[PDB]
Amino acid sequence: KRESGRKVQSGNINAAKTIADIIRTCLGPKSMMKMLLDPMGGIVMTNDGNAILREIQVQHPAAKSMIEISRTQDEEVGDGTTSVIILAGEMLSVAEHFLEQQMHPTVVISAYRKALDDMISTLKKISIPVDISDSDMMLNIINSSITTKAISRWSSLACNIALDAVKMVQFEENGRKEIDIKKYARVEKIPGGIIEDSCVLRGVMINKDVTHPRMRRYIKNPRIVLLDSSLEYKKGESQTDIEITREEDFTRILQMEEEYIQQLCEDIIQLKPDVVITEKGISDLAQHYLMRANITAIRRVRKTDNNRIARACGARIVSRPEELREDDVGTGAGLLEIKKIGDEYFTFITDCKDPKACTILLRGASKEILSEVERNLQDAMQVCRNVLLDPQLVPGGGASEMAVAHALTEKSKAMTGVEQWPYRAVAQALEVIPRTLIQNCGASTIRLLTSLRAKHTQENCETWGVNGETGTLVDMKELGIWEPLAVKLQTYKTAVETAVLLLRIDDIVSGH
Amino acid sequence: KAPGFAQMLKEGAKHFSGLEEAVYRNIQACKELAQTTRTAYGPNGMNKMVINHLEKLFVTNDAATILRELEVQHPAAKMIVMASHMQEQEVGDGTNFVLVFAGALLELAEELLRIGLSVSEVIEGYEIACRKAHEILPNLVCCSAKNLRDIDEVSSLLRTSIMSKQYGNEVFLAKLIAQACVSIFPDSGHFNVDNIRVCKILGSGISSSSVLHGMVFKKETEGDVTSVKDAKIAVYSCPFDGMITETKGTVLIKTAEELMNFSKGEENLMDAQVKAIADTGANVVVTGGKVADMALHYANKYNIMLVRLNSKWDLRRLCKTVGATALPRLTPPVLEEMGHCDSVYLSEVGDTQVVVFKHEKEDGAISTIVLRGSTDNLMDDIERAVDDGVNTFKVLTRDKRLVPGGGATEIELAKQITSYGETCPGLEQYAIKKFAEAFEAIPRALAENSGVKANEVISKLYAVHQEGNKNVGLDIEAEVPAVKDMLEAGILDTYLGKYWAIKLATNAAVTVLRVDQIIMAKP
Amino acid sequence: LSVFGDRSTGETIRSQNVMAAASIANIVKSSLGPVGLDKMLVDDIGDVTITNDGATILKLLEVEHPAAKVLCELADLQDKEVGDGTTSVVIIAAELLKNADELVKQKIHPTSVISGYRLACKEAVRYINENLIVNTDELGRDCLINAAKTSMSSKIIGINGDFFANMVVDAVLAIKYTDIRGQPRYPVNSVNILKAHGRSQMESMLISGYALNCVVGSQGMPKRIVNAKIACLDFSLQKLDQIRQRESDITKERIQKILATGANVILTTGGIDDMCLKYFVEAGAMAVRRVLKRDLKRIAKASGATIAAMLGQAEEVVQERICDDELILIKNTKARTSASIILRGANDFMCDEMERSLHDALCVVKRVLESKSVVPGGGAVEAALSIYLENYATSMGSREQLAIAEFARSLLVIPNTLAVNAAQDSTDLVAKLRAFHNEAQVNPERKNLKWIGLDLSNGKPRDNKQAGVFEPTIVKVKSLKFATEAAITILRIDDLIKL
Repeated sequence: KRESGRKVQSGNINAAKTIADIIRTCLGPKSMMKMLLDPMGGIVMTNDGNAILREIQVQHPAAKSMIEISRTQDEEVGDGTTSVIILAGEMLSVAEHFLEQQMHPTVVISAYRKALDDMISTLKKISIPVDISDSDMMLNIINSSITTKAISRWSSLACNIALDAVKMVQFEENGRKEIDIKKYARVEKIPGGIIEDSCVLRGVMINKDVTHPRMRRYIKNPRIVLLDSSLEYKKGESQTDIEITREEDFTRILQMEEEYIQQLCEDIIQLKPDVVITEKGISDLAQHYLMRANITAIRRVRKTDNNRIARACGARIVSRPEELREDDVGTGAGLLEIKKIGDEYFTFITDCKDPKACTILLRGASKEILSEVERNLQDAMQVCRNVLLDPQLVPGGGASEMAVAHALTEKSKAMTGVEQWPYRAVAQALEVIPRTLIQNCGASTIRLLTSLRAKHTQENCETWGVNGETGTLVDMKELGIWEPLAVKLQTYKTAVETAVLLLRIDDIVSGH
Repeated sequence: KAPGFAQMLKEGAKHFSGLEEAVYRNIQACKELAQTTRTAYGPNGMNKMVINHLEKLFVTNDAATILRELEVQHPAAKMIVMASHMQEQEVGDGTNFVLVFAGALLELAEELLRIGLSVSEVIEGYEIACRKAHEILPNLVCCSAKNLRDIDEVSSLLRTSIMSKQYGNEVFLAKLIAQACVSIFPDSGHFNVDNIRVCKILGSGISSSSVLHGMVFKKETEGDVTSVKDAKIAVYSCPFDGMITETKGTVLIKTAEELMNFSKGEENLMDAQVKAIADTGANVVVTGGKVADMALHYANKYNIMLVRLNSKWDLRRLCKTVGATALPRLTPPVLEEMGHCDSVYLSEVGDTQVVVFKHEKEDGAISTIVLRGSTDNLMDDIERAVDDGVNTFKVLTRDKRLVPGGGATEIELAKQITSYGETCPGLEQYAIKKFAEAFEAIPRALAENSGVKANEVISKLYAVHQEGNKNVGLDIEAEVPAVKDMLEAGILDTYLGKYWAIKLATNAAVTVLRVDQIIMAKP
Repeated sequence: LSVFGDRSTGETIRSQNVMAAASIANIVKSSLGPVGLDKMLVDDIGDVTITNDGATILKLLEVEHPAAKVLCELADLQDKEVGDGTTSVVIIAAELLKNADELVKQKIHPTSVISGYRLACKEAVRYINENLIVNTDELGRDCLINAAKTSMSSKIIGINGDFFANMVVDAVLAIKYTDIRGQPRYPVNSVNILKAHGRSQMESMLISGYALNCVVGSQGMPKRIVNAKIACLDFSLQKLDQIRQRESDITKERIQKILATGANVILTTGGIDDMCLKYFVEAGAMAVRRVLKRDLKRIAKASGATIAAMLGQAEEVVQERICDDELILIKNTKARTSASIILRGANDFMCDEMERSLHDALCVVKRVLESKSVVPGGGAVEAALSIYLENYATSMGSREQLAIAEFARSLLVIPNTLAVNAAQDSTDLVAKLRAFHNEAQVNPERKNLKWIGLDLSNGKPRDNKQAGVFEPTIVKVKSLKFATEAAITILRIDDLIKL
C-alpha cells in the first residue's frame, strides 16, 4: 500500500541499484549480451541497454523514474545513456552514510551539490580544443559509433553524410548556434541500390505519390506555390454534411461546387507554376484542374516542411489561394524530378541554395540494410551536433572519470566538517566506469585499478586510460576514444540530479 | 537428499562454504565479544549486572571480572581472551584496549575481504603498520615522572588509573594508595604488587579508610594480650574443640559421674596442649576455625596471643611471608614449622580493632591498605581499582615515559600512519589505512559512553591536530561536545601500557585471520 | 440489539480518532518549512506527483476516515480565508488530540477538556495582540533589507546581498497606492524583470519606470519623446485589383487621423504597415509594432490609455542603450505603481536564476508591507505562549488547570518540527528558546533577550526583528482559532453508528 520512514530511502536504493546491476556488463565494446524471455517463448539477445530496460516491467516507482530519465537522455544524446544509470546507481550504492551513520539527507545532498561543481570545473582543465575545418579529425571522432558495425567499409562515406548535413542545419548568426535534427535534418529511405550510392540531397524531398499520369517529369527552373488551405467547395462553420434529396437542388449545389473550385484553381495557374503544394488534402474535382494544367499535385505537407521550401526556392506561404501574389515563385530551384526511384514515387525540389536544411537519401539493397544504415547515421549526426556546439574533447576509456576522482581527493583534505566523508564517496563512485571495462575484458580488476590510480598521481591526468579491447593501460593521445565534452557534462549533471531526487523522497503515498 | 551439506567431511562439524565466508563468521563471534565490554570503556562506562556462579548478585564495570564470569565457548574468541590474560602480564592496565581494538581490526578486515583482496596480503599490511606505530610512539611522549617519591607527584599521575573504575572518589584513592607506594620505593627493583595488600572492613564509607604498615587482619585479637614481641608464631588450621585420637581412642561412658571425670581430664589435657605451645617459646597462636571457650582462658593464663583467621587466603598469606605452616593435628609441639616476626600488636583504626604484623627491626616492603564500606560488593569494586592503581606504578619502576589519554595519542598516531600508507605504493596500502582507522574506535567509545555524537568528536580532533596543536584529547562532559588540552588537565597514560597493548592486540587479530576453518577431533 | 449496520462505542472510538488524525499529520509533518523534503503522490493510474507543499498534498491526499475528512474540510477554511499555514494547523490539531487522549485516561471528562482549550485560545490571542508590531520601518531603518536578503541567500544571487536588496526595497515602496480609505496593499503583478548581458552582475541598474523590449524600426523616429500623449492600438494598420488599391488608400486616412490626435508614443499590437511606418518619420512620432498584449496591458494601466479618450498621460519617454536590445523607458505616467528592473550579467543561467530569486524576494517584502501588523515567526510565537499559558493555568483551577497546561506544551511541536527538518538537535533548540522567553517574563530588563526566533540554517537562536523573518498576524490568529475548533469537534464524538 504505502511505505514510510527509513524504509523509503533504503527501498529507493535497492530499487535503483537493481536496475543498474543489469546493464553493468552492457558498457564497452566487449560488453556481454543478455537474454529476454517473451511471454510466448521468444528470445531477444540484443545487448542494447535502451532496449533491455524498455521491455522489463518494473514494479517500484523509483525504478520507473530511472527509465524515464534515461529515455529523455536518448533524445538529446544517443550515446552514454548506459553510463548515466551506472553512475546514478553507484552514487546511491553506498548506504553507510545514509542510514547507519544516522546523517540527515540534506547534509548528504549538500555534499553532492558541492561535488557537482568540482566535477564540472575539472573536465574543462583536462579538455582539448578541436579544429572543425579539418574533416580528418572529425573522422576518428565519429568512428566511435561506427566501429563494430557493418558500415565500417562505407565508414569513409558515413562521415561525410553526417558532417555536411549538420553543418547546413547549424545557424550561427543567432549566437546560440541552435541545431535541430528532428525537422531540418529529416531523413527518408530509398529502396534499391547499394550503401555506396547513398548521398546527401540538398533540399526537401516529399514522399507524396503520383496520383495522375499528367505531371512535370523534369524541369530546369521549377516553380513552387505554397498555400495552407485545402482545395474544396467552401462549407459552413460547422461539420454538418450537405444532404440533398431533390434533383433540381442537386444542380444548384453542383454548380456552386464546380464554380468555386475552378475559381481558386484559376488564380493558382495564373502564375503558371510547376506544382501545387497544399497543407491539407485535395479533393477529386480539384485534381481534375491540376492534371489539365500538366502540373504536379502535392498535398499533406506540414508547416515545418513548408517553412523549409519557402527559403529554398523562394516561395511564400499564403492563407488562401485567392490571395496568391507574384511573390510566391519557385525561381532558383535546380530541378524537379517526379521520377520513380526504387519502385516508389519521389519528389526533388533540390537546388543550389542552403535553406538551413537538407535531406538524407538512404540507398540500400534490402530493407534490412536500410534499417541498419539508418540507425547508424542517426547517432552519428548527433555526434556531429555535440562537437559543433562545444568543440572540446576529453580522454575516454575511463581516463576522464579517474582524472576527476583525483581532483576530488586532493581538495577534500582542505574541507573541514562532517561533509568530507560523503564528498570523498563521489571520488570512489566514479571508479565504476573503468571497473566494468576491465571486468568485461577478463583481466584482474584490483591489480589494474590500483596501478591506474598511481598514474594519475604522478603523470598527467589527461592520458593513461584503460584499453577496452586489450585490457592493459594506454594513453588516450594514441587512441581514438576521445569523446565530446557536451556528452560528459550532461552525463554527470544527470547522474547527480537523479541521485538527489531519490534521496529527497522520504515517503510514498498513494492517492488522487 | 543430494545435494547435501558442503565442505563437511569430519564429525558433522558445521563448516561454512565460500559463499558463507567462514572467516567472516569467525569475526562475528569476535565482534559480539567486543560489544559487551565496549560500553564499559572510559570513566562514563556503564555498569554491568553479573550473576555469580554461586548465584550472587554483582554489579561491576570491571572488564576482567566480566570475562571470568562469562564463559566464552568459541575457540577463535578465546584468542582475544588469552590476549587479555597476557595483557595482565608486564602491565596491569589496557584490558579494554585489546578487546575493543582487536575487534576493530577484524571488523575493518571484512571490507577488505569483500573487495577480493587476499587474506595473506592483509596480514602483511598489519605487521608493517605495527612496526611503524612502534617507531612513532616514542615521539608522542609528552612528560615523564621525576621519581622524587613525592606524594603530590605520585597522587597526581594516579588519578588517570583510578578513573574508568571508581569515579568521583579518585581524590581519596589517589592519596591513600600513594602513601603505601612511596614507602616501598626506597627499595630498588624489588617493588611488586604482592607487597601492597587489601583488607576490607564493614564501615560507614570510603572516606573512613586509612593505610597501615605491615600485615593487617580485619579480625580483632580474641585474647586479652595487647602486644607481644615473640618471633615464634604457631599457625594451625585445626580449630579448638574436643580432641580426637588418631588411634582407636574409644570412650565408654555409663553413669553420670563419668561425664564429669572425662570432661575434667579433657580440660587438663587441653592445659598441657596450651602449655606445650608456651614450652616451645611460642606466644602467638593462630586458629583457622572455631575457638573453644575453655582454651580461650589458657591463652590469657600464659599470655599467649590468640589469632582467629576464617579465610583460607589469609592463612596462605602468612605461609609465604613469616614461613609458618598449618598442621592437621591440634596444637602439636612443632617448633620447626613456626614463623618469624619482629613485632605483633593490636591497633584500632576506624573504631575497629585490627591485628597488625609489623617488623620493627627489619624495614620490610610490606604494607596494607585498609578499606571501609557499607557493602561488600562495593568494597570489592574498590579493590579492583587498587590492583589496577598499584600495577600502574610497578611499570614506572622501569623507564618513565607518559602519553596523554582521552584519545589524544590515538588520533595523532592514526594521522601519522595514514600519511605513511598514502605514500606507499602497492596493495599493502589498503590494510595500512584500515589499521589507522582502527585507532578511531577508541575516541568513539568515549563519545558514545558520554552521550556525545561520535562523528562530531572525530571531526574536531583532526582540526586541532592539523594546525600543529598536540596533546589534545576528548573533554568528558554531557553537554560539552568540544575538546580540551590533556596536559593542562593532568590526564596521562603509560608508555609501556600502550606499547605492549598494541603488540598483543595485533598478534591476536592476525592469528584469527590465519585460521579459516574449525575442525573437531578426538584422541 | 439487532440493527441494519455495525456500531461501536467506548473510549476506543476516541483512540481510533486520535490515531487517525495523528497519521494524517505525520504525512505533512516533515514537509513543514522551506527545507522540507519532497514527497511522492501515487495516483490510481500510477502517475507520480512530487511536491513539498502541504496545502497541495492535502488536496490530492485521499484517505477514507470519518475524522480525517474533518481536517481536510478545515484546510479549505484556512486556504480561502488566508491561504497559508495549512500545514501548521494540521500539526497543531493533532497534538491537541494526543494530549487530550492521555487526559481522558486520567478520568478527566471531555467537557472539562473542551472548556480548557476555549479559555486558553482566548488568552493566547490577547497575549499575541500585545506583542505585535504595526507596519513601519520602511524608509530609514532595516526591517526589509535583511528580510529579502535571507530569502535570496539560497541561490547564486546571494553573493552580494546588500546591493541587490536595495533595488528590491526601493521598488516595493514606489508601487504603493492607497486609493481607498488608506488601505494600500501591493498588486499581484509586480515590477517587470528583464535580462541582459552586462559582463557582470554588479552592472544591474534600477529604472524608475517601465521598460518595454521592442524596436522602433526605421531610425528616422526620434528616440527622445517629451510628449505626454500615448496611443494604444490593438487594431493593426496592415492588410481583386481595386481591393488592393483601396486598402492602401484607406490606410492613408487611417494614418492622418492618428497623427491628428498628437500622440507621439504609439504602440500597436497586430503591427504597423511598412508604408505607415514611413509616415511617422516626417511627423517625428515614435511608433512601435508587434507589441506584446500582456506588456501593453500594463502600459494602458500606467498611462491611462483606453484599450480625448485613447490618449494617455506621460512626461518623458527615452529609448536607452542596452546590450543586444534597446529598451524603451517611459517615466512619470498618470498612475502606474510599477517599474522595471534590468538584470545585467554574464550569461542567461545567472539571469534566469536571479529572476526567480528576486521574484520570491519581492513577495517576502510585499506580504509584510500589505498586512497591517506582523509578528516574529520561526517559532517565537509558540515558545512565548508556552511560558505564559502555563503560568496562567495555575490561577484558574476547577479542573481546567490540566487542560490549559497541555495546550501550552502542545504548541511546542512547531519549533520542535522545524528543528528536525533543519538537521539540528531538536531538544536543545526548543530548550534554548523557552529559556530566553522565560527571562523576559521575569523582569522587563534589556539584559534578557526578547522576540528570539529559530534559525534553520545556522541552527542557533537569533532575533527575527533584525533578521527580518516576519509573518502576518492573521496567520497566527486564524491558525490557533481553527486548530482549536478541530480538536473540539473530534473529541465530542463518543460513538460511531454505521449502516
